[PDB]
Amino acid sequence: SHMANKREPAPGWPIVSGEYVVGNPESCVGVVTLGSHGLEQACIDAGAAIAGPCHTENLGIEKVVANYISNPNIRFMILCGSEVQGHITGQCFKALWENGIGDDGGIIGAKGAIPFLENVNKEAVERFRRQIVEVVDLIDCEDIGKITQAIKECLSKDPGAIDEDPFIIELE
Repeated sequence: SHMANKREPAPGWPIVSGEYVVGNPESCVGVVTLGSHGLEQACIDAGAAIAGPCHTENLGIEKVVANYISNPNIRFMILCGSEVQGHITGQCFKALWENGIGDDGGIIGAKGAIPFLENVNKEAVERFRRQIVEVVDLIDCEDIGKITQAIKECLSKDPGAIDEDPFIIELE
């Protein structure tokens, strides 16, 4: 029963190049599709701000964190698609949000092979953790019908942008 407040993303958003499709930049929902193919367009059509795969539990996670915190409008992350064996990227991303990172850049509680953030610092991680108000765990789910329902549920709960400027973290 509300009109959610909105902010301008960083100029050029998404600034970090990668494998994703861009949607409505004022959408409050981002979607990570892990190891699956073919889910991205449907997520954008459902209303996502951005949707794309995430293969590695280091660089992959950094590019997602960097492109979400440069857009204050994004308040939800949906994790869906097949888990990556060895990388276990979905579990690593959940652990980042739940626990943060160590002094060494290691994701606390992560089960993947190389869960280290070399470029994304403690301040950027804490911005990610207060900007994203909820992580929706649909890990290993490839039902586009369920995933789109999750997207619309988030959109109906839009709490508006975080009241901070875009956060710019430089990657490699």
